Amino acid sequence: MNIFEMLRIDEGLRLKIYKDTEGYYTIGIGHLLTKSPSLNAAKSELDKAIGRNTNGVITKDEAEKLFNQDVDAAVRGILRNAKLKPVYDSLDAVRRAALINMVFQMGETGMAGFTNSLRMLQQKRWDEAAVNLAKSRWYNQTPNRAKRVITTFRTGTWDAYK
Ligand SMILES: [Cl-]
Ligand SMILES: [Cl-]
Repeated sequence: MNIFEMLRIDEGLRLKIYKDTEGYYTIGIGHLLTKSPSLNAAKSELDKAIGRNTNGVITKDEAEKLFNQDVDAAVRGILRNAKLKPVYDSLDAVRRAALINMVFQMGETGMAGFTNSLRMLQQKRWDEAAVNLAKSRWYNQTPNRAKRVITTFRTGTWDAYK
């Protein structure tokens, strides 16, 4: 198990534009195209991303390519973030994957409301952090996925995914 397999499980794979849990146009493995309500706008962002006229549909290869970029971007984003980096550097490899998944899902920006949890994670207070993580809109909206990530942070193993 690794970050890629883990997100592939959490996000699924779809080759035609779809709306995500928040109802925003997405494609591939969780690749957000835009928060705009315009499907047109969404097809335009997609062609721009793929570099071709796609007509709202991509191949598997293209989705994996977006996915690789997106994972990479998330990691770099973390390393560039003053509030996130220290946390990430303090974690073991499994837990680091858990932090990546969250960022990937939510954006660094939404990462700010998790300040207290982050501190607990840095202090290695696993159960406390697990409890604090669950009091969040994130948990209330996508409870099954949230449970898997939280378990991952709580145990430091991939059991929730196996
Ligand atoms: Cl892109
Ligand atoms: Cl879920």
